[PDB]
Amino acid sequence: HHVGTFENITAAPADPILGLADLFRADERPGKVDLGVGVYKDETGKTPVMTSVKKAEQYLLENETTKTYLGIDGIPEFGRCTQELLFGKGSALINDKRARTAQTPGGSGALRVAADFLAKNTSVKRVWVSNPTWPNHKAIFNSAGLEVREYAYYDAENHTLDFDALINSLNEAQAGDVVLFHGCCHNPTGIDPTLEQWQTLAQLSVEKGWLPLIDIAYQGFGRGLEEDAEGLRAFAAMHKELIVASSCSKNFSLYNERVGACTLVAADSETVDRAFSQMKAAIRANYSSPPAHGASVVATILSNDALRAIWEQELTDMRQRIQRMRQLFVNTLQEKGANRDFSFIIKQNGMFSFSGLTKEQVLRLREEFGVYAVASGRINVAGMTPDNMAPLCEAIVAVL
Amino acid sequence: HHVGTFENITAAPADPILGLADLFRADERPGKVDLGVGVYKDETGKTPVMTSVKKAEQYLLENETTKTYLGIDGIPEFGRCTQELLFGKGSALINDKRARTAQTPGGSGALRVAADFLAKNTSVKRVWVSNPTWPNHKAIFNSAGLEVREYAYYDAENHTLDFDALINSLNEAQAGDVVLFHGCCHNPTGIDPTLEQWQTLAQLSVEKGWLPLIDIAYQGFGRGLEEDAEGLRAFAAMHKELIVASSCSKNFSLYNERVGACTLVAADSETVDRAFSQMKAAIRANYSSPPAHGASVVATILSNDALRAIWEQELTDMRQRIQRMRQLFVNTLQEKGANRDFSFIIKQNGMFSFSGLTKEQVLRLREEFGVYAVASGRINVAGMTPDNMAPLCEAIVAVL
Repeated sequence: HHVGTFENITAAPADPILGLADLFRADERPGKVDLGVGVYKDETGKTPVMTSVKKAEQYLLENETTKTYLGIDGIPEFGRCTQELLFGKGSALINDKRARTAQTPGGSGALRVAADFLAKNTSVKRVWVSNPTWPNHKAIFNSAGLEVREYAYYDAENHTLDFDALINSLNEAQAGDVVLFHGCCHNPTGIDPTLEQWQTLAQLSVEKGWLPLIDIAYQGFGRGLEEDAEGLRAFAAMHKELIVASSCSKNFSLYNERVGACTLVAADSETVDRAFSQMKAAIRANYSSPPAHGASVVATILSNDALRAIWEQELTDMRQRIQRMRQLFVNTLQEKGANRDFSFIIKQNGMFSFSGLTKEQVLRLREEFGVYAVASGRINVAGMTPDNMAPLCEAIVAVL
Repeated sequence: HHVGTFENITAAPADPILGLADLFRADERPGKVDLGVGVYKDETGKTPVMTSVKKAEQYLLENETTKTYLGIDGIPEFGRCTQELLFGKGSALINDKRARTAQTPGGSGALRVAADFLAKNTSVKRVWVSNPTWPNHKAIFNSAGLEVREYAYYDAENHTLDFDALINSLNEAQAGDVVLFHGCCHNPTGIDPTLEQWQTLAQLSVEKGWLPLIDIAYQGFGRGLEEDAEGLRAFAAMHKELIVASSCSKNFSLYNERVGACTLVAADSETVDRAFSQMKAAIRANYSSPPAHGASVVATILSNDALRAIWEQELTDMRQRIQRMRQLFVNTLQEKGANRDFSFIIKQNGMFSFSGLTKEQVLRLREEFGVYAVASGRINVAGMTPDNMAPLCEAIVAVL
């Protein structure tokens, strides 16, 4: 009698991330090198569960007596640790009780909740992100009906943060707009503002009146836990309102447990309470309450001196391994006759950098050498090991 | 100057549940009875972790070697088990590859993913739900810009399903609409269509051409795992298209791990694959990928003969305790002089029923007797025990 509701739906475009992965799997050649992954890998090319996380999970197995619903905002202790880690022990923001935190399904969940909150309860209509940025920013903000505009950030030819370009392009951003910044380890460029630059940005936001949103997914992967929050804290010291979307997917290697938070900051407790009540409403209309396991693991670790120390040591090992691969990469290319300077790799932090390779070189690297990078030329330095570095570099030299 | 973006936010109205819970916890009377809870409770008033679940969690602790991201649609084995559980092994839908399943953060997440998917990819503008229905249904669909309309369902004076009024009120639903049915254990009335009524409803849906969405959160809490899916399957045999939002929160006592799924069904494999590609985009724009822990617990239990037998016996005990409390409630009311027919309670399924008490009687019950129900008069028979039944029923008889 009646035609289907699904019949006229059009096929989505193929996901290039998934496409590249499928390709890699089908490739049977033994010396493959995967610089296209979006996760940390160790020196054996695995992504193990942290020791601190295994121990916390064992503790939970032994001690949990119920799985009953967490409240909309999740585990309160996770909320408190999050705010301490973000703003620092004895922060005036915390003291003044100006921050509210909801545990969310990852930083992605945090970004979506922020978007829905903003769309339904404020006059925000536009969100500014850096060119380039994390691939899923646009879709998340558009899904809530928010326009996404790009500001100047990376100078690709020169491998630098073009600060003057950044400042100038943001002059177009009005009070009523949101401006998104990566807390540290900018994804995918690996280049962050200096402190002084963060301070200039914080000052500008106060002057122009726009609302800062700090997406911080790599705390501890740049210079260290406290240093990586310095930028966020520059904004907190100046702007009376903030949104922070934090993730533990990477700094705890808890990717698949979906562990993060959305933190609201306002001028005072009463004001943040009103705002945060509406954030709770956006969550309720989404996934209702967040998943316990991952966030409980994090709370367990941070609340326990011994476990926290073990976690900090592993994280430090991970930050340092990435820096070691950056250094080794640059030295090995030079040793292998690269007709070009790659020292910008040393000036960058986190897993990702733009290699500067053309899409044709990327293609040739995969087809001829089984060396896999993203078509943008993005590379994940954690995909490098002391054992794969030499062939990797020989391949790159051969395509220049 | 630049005023606060949040400065002027109007607060969300308080969740009356939270106020009532505070009252309960502050109530020092030794005789208080809590019938307002939203989860299963055993005879001791606890919501324990199932044994099958603890065993699976030990297996995961001992055998998991990574936390890297799941794919957008979750664990494939969790998808397969879900489909077999819903449609039954050797189902023509499965054989024919007409179904695609995304693991989601709870049944709530699945409902939200379904709403986003529909709003962005189809002509659906309107969703029909029972009066009454699960309280969060309206918020979720509204958040995607879908209008929510109510169809006739419960006859509160007589404690029945007014099937004739249901049918008639659905004459208003149009070919392009969605109509949502509770799979079993209607929440909060506990009254489900009979199989014959289900078959009639499926026929009607083909005749009118609206899209059935089946919300199934209590499979196994009614008469049994297979019997509880009868309604859904009657729909599956008739209507070429379907959406199913399923949950493991209650039947695995996994509430806070957020384990559920959204399943799409279409006329053929090509069409569902196409639709499902768009559902994935909806997830990507939300929380990106689902949490592993709870779903992996479920997949581990259902994949292992021994674990499965342990879980089914645990669920059976739960189902049967709920039935005993319903029977004891009815008989104890008679004993204490109700003299009003409460037999409807025996004809209902799951832990919830409308007691039929007025808001005045509810108030009196709490204030005078420490018996707590929700304002709607919803009660949870799992808040009942052989030990609190007598005073509970005497309290009720006294306010009649």
